[PDB]
Order: sequence, then C-alpha cells, then structure tokens
Amino acid sequence: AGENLYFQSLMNNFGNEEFDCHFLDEGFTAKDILDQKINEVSSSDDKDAFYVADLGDILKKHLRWLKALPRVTPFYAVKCNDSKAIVKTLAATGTGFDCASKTEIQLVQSLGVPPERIIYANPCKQVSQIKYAANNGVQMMTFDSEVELMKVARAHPKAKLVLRIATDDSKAVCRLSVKFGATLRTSRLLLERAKELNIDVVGVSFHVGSGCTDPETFVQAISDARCVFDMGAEVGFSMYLLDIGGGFPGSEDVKLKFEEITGVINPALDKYFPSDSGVRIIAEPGRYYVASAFTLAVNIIAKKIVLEQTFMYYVNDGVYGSFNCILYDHAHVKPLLQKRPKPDEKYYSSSIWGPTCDGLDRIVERCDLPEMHVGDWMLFENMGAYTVAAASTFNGFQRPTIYYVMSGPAWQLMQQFQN
Amino acid sequence: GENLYFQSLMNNFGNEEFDCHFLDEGFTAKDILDQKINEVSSSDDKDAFYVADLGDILKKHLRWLKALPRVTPFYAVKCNDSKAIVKTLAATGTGFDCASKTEIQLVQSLGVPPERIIYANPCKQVSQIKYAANNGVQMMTFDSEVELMKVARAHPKAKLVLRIATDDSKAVCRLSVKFGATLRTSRLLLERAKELNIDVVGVSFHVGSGCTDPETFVQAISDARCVFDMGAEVGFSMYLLDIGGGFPGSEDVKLKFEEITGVINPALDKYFPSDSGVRIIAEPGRYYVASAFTLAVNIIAKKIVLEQTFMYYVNDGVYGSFNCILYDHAHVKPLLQKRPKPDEKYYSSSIWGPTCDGLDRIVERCDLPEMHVGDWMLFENMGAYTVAAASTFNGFQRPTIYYVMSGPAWQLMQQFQN
Ligand SMILES: Cc1ncc(COP(=O)(O)O)c(C=O)c1O
Ligand SMILES: Cc1ncc(COP(=O)(O)O)c(C=O)c1O
Repeated sequence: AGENLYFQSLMNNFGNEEFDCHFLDEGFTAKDILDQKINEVSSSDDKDAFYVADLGDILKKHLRWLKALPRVTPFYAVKCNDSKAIVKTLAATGTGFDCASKTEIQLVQSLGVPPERIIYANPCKQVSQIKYAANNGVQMMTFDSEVELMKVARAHPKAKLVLRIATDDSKAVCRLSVKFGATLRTSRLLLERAKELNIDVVGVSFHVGSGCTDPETFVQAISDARCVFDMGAEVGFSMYLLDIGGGFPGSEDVKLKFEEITGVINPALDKYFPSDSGVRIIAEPGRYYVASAFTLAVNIIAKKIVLEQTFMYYVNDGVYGSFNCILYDHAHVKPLLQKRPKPDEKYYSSSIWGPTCDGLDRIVERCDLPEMHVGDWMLFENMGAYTVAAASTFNGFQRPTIYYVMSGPAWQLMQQFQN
Repeated sequence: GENLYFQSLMNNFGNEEFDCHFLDEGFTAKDILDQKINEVSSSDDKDAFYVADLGDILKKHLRWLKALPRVTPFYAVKCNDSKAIVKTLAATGTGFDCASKTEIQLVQSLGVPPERIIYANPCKQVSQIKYAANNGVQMMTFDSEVELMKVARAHPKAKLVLRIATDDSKAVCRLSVKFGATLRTSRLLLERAKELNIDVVGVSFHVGSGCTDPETFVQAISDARCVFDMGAEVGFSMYLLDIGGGFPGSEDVKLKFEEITGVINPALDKYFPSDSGVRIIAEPGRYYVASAFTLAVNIIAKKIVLEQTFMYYVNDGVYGSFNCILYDHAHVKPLLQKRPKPDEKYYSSSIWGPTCDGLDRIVERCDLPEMHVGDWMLFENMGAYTVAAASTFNGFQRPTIYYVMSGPAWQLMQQFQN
C-alpha cells in the first residue's frame, strides 16, 4: 500500500517520462496486467495492438545466466530488441552490450554505460562509424577480413580486435556463416597481417547461428577458437578474450533448452580455456534475454466466412510490423485465445491476416479456432526477439505501444546487481 | 537570376520538412547524384542517400492524363508516403488512396479536401473508420458482410465502393487471396447493404501489383459491369468505377504502361461509355514514383574468396530499402556510378547489406569490375515499396532523400494547379 506507492514512485523515476513501468503487486503477473488492460477497453473502440513487457522476466534470465554459465560475462545483443527500457534494465543489472552500429553505441553510452562494457561486434563496419567508436572510447571491435584491418589501421589504430571465425551453423534456424566468420586458414593470414600493420588482436569470437539446434557446434567452435589463440601466440599476440556469441533459446517452448546447451558448453570451456589460462570469456546473447518477456495482444479488426465453414480473421499487427519475424527470423507463431474457450464448442479451420493491403501479409495460413468476432483479442507469447526491432510503418500502421511491468522482488534484485 | 527565383520558390515549398533543390540549365537528377558523390570524395561521410526527381513524378502525371483521359488518378500513398511526393501530387490535383488514419492525416495536413480521398482499405479497424467519419472522409471500400455491419454502426452515411476479386494469378504481387468479393458474394453484399440502408456507389478492383497480363483489366472491368447491373437491379444508383493499380513504374519492364492503357481504354468505352453517367478513377502507386528515386549506396567492406570472386558489403540492405526484394519480389540491378575501363576485367560478385544477418544479401551473383571500399553503386527505379517499408534493424538509419526539380517541372505543376 505505502510500500506499493513507494515502488511505483521509483519505477516512475526509472521510466523517466520515456517509458511506462507499472508496479506488479504480490500475486499479480504480467498476464494479469494484460487481461486488465483489455478489460479496461472492453466497452470502447480504442483497441490498438499493444505489448506487455515483463522487466522481471529479463532479471530472471540474468540470474539464470549467472548460474548456468558462471565463467561467461553476457554482453546483450542490442539489435535483438533495442527498446530503451530493456537496455536500461540490463545496464543497471551490469551486463555488457554488443553494439552493431553508431546509434546502438549512442543508446548504450546515453544510459551511462562505460566503453569497456561495449563490444562493437559488427565485423564489417562503415569507416565513419569506426571513427565514431574511436572518438568515443570504444576500443573492442570484431573483424574477419584483411580489408577490415586496413580500415582499422587508418581509422582506429589503437583498437583491440577480436577475430571472428567460421562455425557449423548448417542446422541453425538463422545461418550467419555465409556472411561472417574467417576460416582457420584465413585466420592465420589475418593474424600475420594484423601483426605487420601493428594492430592488436586480443581474442576470438564466433556465432553458431541464431536458433542453434546442435549444441556440439559450440564444442567445435571453442576447439577452433583455441587453434586461433595458439596461432596468435606463435605470431606474437597475447590472446585473452573469448567471445562465444549467441544462439541460445529465449523461451522453454523449444526442443533444445538453454541448460542443455550450457551443459555442453561448460566442459568445452574447461578443456580448451581453463581459468588458469587467464582467458576472459564473454558471450553476445540476444534472444535469450528478451523473447519470453514480451507478449503481444492484437485485436480482431475484420472477419470473413468462407464456405466446411472456415474463417479469415484480420488483426491490427502484421508481417510489416511485429510479425516480420515470420519472414526474417523464420518464426513459427502460435495464436492464443485471450478469452478461454468453451470446453464443448466447435473449432473451425481459420487463417489470420495482418492489417495491410498486401496478400503477403498473412500471419497464420491455417489453424483451428473457435468462432471469433471483431473486437476479440488474440495473444502471441515469446514475441520479444527480432520483432519490434525490425518493424516498419507500411500502410501507415504505427508500432504497438509497449507497457512495461516489474514486481517488487524484481526491482529489489536489480538493485542487488547494481553494486 | 532565374536560379534565384526558382530556388526561392523551392525553399519555401520544402520549408523545414524537406529539401527541394533546383535543377539548373540542362542539369539532370543523375548529375546531382554525381555532384553529391564528388563533394564527399575526400571524406568518410558516405552514408547511402537518395536523389528523388519530383519532375519525374510531374511527367508521370502529364503522361497519365494523356494515356487515360477518362480516369482520375488517386495516388496510393502507401507505395511511398514521403511528404514531398504527396505535396507535389496534391498541388497537381490528384486524389489520394489512403490505407489508414495516419495516411488520411498526412493528406489532410496538406490541405486536400476529403472528396479527393478514398479510404481504399476493405478491412478497417472500427476506431479508424470513426476517424474517417469524424473528418469528413465519406468514400470507403469493402468486400464482406462484417464490414457492412461495422459501417452501419460507425459511419452510417458512408459512400461505399464494393471491391471485387480479380484473376491476379500472373501478377507479381497477388492480392485476391486476401481481398475482393466473388460475383455471388457481391450480390449478397448489395442486398445486405440495401437492407441496412447503406449507400453503395460503385465497384473497385485491383488486378495485382506488377500486372503481367493486360487482359486481366478487361475481365475485371467486365466483372465490375456485372456488379453495377446487380446494383441497379437491387435499387442503387451506382456511378463510381475504380480500376485500382498494378501499372509499372519504369520502362525497364516487359509490359509497359501504354500497352496496358491501350487495352483498358476500349474496355472502359465498351462497358462504361461516357453516356452511362460513370465516374472512373484508379489507385496507382508504383506508376508515379518508381523511376523518380535512385539509391546511391557505398561499398563499406570487402572480401576476396578464391578465379577470384568478391563479396561487397553496402550501407543499405534487406531490412532497409531492399526489403523490396522480400516483400515486393523486386529484381534489383546494381549499376556502376563510374564508367569502367574498356578492357578491364569482371569478377563474379555478391552484394550484401550492412546488418548481422546472413539473410541480408542484396545480390547473390553478378559480374562487376573489382571494386574498392569507398566506391558507390547505384540502384535506379527504387521509389516504390522501398522507403515505405524500411526498418532500423541493427540501428541503421534510413538514407536521407534529396529532392530535385527543374524550372520547367515547377511550371508544369503550376499549370496543373489551375
Ligand atoms: C554477432 C552477433 N552477436 C549476437 C547475436 C544475437 O544472437 P541470438 O539472438 O541468437 O543470441 C547475433 C544475431 O544474429 C549476431 O549476429
Ligand atoms: C487497394 C490498392 N490500391 C492501390 C495499390 C497500389 O498498387 P500499385 O503500386 O501496383 O499501383 C495497392 C497496392 O497493393 C492496393 O492494394
């Protein structure tokens, strides 16, 4: 009561008139807040799509990371979801940040995060953006090419470079190795070339692919990273930074859970990078931190019946907005009823469509649903990763508002981390 | 002296919203592009940028008036919602096809009366229907019984335009899977609207974006006539024919604008002669804007893969302007910005966007001379379904658009405006 208004006051300060962070009472969840917001507009037409984002879920992910990967410092991949509230939460918690560009560096530096908690993990950077990093004290960057070394020699000669190597991402949902990652053969030449140019290489990074499905690829990558460390020693570098990238799942609704992956990572780290080697192990998790924290509520705005009886439902977010993940992230979205269905009632073959002009704007091709009506809500859980970060305003449709929530214990845990 | 007059006009035209640069004495939009590149040749300030020729848009309008004299164009704002484009076409006297509240707001903010707006989204959020009603926008499209019920409640005096299905099997972007009533449904919709005291004033269709077969317009027009006859039978006084979009936006196409218009015009005269009282409109998007925009991107990074092949990374990509590759089935064509040496050697090359994603590849395979970091590549015909669907994934910002317009182009716009 007095306690609740105290926490809310502090969450209002945290929000800083940039985002709304709503205090979660004892016994109330992010799911309850979603229901409450829906009930509040029940007799209204003000039924725009919206998210509820549980900042407490993000804190739980951090705790869980600390336990599962105790030797590995997480640097959050800003690109996955660049919402300021998320970055601010993680900044207070004490994570590092993997930044892809100048604007992400600017976001992170604006929240008071020191340059040593940033890795500029884009291997192929525009020179003007390299200069920006140099001018703002961001020293650590990745690379995987000889041209990148030539650019760094000119624009950031004192940078600490991290050589990104190829992985076997053949079974990963999102493959990155076609685009980034030097082969071991190329790595050797890059090390020698860096040495000639008087550039300091301090370590190795890799990414096994977003949505990893074969955890052994982490073992192969760690083994390969050791080979490059060894080659660096031969050419004259003191290597101390191992960056194991991302690829971790962001919810429990997956075949390969986080803990299964960390269970194979840890023994490989102990074998190839024992703590008495002096190695600092980092990672660049994105999806892991944020996926389950966001739930999206969309409203059914239009409806058609196609004759057994089948239905087409149109909702107010789509493939040009949050559901761009269907195309770019190969996401398989699962529509959830906001109103619990009657135990007995008929289900029909149904399709779900976005709000735009485009026939390509289809969210679900075929599913079974009870008969729904205009004004009913549908829910999409685990919508935090590679969603709002890649949304457009095609057709003029604005991005759903994100309403943040946080419990007392979550707030307290964040303060614990912040010292 | 003439430079000072026209640039004063154009400074005020752009205001503090956009930059509109005067094209002098036989200077083209291509020349300005080259000029801007030359200005930064000694620096590292090489962000991707657009040059957009508002005079090209004005030429499209003049061309439309000549090719389809019976058809009032309502620009499809969604194709490219840049304010400068809408302001240019607004002065010209086009109508506007608005998809949502935000687009209606944009058009009304430029002084366009609601009778020059069609809300051509068949499946509209109720609150946005109410927005249109509250702001005097009467004409809206529909294709379902639930839409009629929504209109009865939220916009009872609306003038409705029944959208029908088309054979878009061969169009680049198919729309009839999502929108357009069958003939059987159309009859039921008219009967239902009569019983709900809703006024249905006409029929619309869309043959699909990137039309490949012009005869689709003929069948759609004959289908629209069938629905007009249904309407007369139930007691409506239908007058509005809306032939949608699907026209090409450049000459770099198999099926050119005049070939399509050449089959449309006889169909219109056959099925909707001027003595019928019909008013004919269309909803072109791509047609007005595609060729007007050229994108210049910089090669920001480079790899050699062993004959030698090359991978070039540029500072716009699939999450940005080149989203058109995924959403618009665009076939983009990289162009050199400097003429190569006549003998010099070409390599198999790929072109990649600036983001983390392996999916962010613009050109899988093309032949190019050996390029270097700092060199520019050009992409013409980049005005349609590009900037309008770009995101800031990885934090990369949208390229700024530099507008240009000639003196003769300004004068043309004046000639249209009164
Ligand atoms: C270099 C880099 N680091 C981190 C990530 C985040 O990966 P994930 O979200 O799968 O953890 C990515 C995303 O593709 C990446 O390319
Ligand atoms: C209803 C409607 N009108 C107009 C257009 C613009 O089409 P285009 O750019 O092919 O002329 C579209 C695009 O899909 C549309 O759906």
